[PDB]
Amino acid sequence: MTNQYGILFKQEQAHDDAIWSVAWGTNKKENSETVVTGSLDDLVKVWKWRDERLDLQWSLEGHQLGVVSVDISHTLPIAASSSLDAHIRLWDLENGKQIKSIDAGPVDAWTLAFSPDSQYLATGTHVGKVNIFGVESGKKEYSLDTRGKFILSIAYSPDGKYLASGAIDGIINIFDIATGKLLHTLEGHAMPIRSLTFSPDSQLLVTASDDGYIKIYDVQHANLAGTLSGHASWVLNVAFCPDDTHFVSSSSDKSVKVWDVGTRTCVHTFFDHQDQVWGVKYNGNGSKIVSVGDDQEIHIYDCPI
Amino acid sequence: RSFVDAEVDVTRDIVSRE
Amino acid sequence: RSGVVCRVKYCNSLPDIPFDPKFI
Amino acid sequence: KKYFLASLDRAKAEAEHDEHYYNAISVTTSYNLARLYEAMCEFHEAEKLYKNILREHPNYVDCYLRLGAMARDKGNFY
Repeated sequence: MTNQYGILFKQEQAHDDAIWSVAWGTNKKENSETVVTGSLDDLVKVWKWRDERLDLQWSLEGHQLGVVSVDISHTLPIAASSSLDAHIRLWDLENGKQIKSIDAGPVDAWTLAFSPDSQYLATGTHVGKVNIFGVESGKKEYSLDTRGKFILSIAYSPDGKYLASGAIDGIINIFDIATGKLLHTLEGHAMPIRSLTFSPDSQLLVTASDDGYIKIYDVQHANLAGTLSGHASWVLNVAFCPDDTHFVSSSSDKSVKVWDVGTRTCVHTFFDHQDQVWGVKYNGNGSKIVSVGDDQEIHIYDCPI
Repeated sequence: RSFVDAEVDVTRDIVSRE
Repeated sequence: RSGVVCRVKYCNSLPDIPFDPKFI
Repeated sequence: KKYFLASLDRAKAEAEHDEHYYNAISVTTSYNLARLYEAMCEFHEAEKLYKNILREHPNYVDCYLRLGAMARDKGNFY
């Protein structure tokens, strides 16, 4: 059964307004793949991927302004979301109830990240510090200062050593989680970095910026492993494959590009979307890709393994 | 630039027929 | 005397220098 | 892209008949292909081709200006 890249499902009018984030999580006990999407229409929606179909499970409300980020836990059945009003909410995906809320003021809590143990939420802030909130505590345990401008994206390394941040000026900052010290401050790009990610082995750091370029870094030495181009507009999201030899990115040019880190060449491009593709993610085993954008559509793409 | 001055004629030839 | 804060600018921005492929 | 590559191939193929003329023809065709790569967002290949042209023909001003334009597009104004 030869396997090729190709769309498999397409949910139209998934949200009333633009979909600004997505997240894919796999739960062993339930053995059901879950997708969490946040949109500018102030709604979180929980769908279940079963029988090659998407079926809505929960539709959670509460966010005041647009939902900027939605994340899931790797082990727990928890999810988190943040709105444009800096409010953070935790949702129990088993029952679709709000576990707790964190009012991060008017400025803090831009974008969310789950720690590898799912015991913390890392979020960039307007001032230039990455605040950390206890998932169980619900309070700002501490913060790591960058002395930089707005932090647009946040990432957690799968091994938990470092958390990366990308600023509005293109500067990247890697912090050691154990000691909370700014390991590296890299020039990066000259345009805002809206999305950076780590490799499954925590060896590579892939960052995306408005200049249309995707930069690869070796976190061990923080050296520039390569630069990728091919997007005709802003790159809005990146996400690494589980197989660790591929990753996927999305852009304002309405396309989703899958790149090979080895050959450093885009191996596929999807043009299905009709507007800015704001989110792209891989499934647990790397055989599916979910993408969401301003056209209020959810697209699932098959992938060879 | 010593090598540059020797290439003036060649570049002029290139551009003359563009 | 309250309204959306937006200063309207009438702009005349010249195009970038053309660099089309050359004909031989 | 197909036609620019064919033009480069043809100029190379029939270069022995007249090397001097065909070298200049290939220079212009090479610049065209680099400009195309810029169009196709292959800025690494375009930059490498522009530098390759500039290395042999340091008087090609357009190549310098395209590198500067690409740098400016990157956002590196210096």
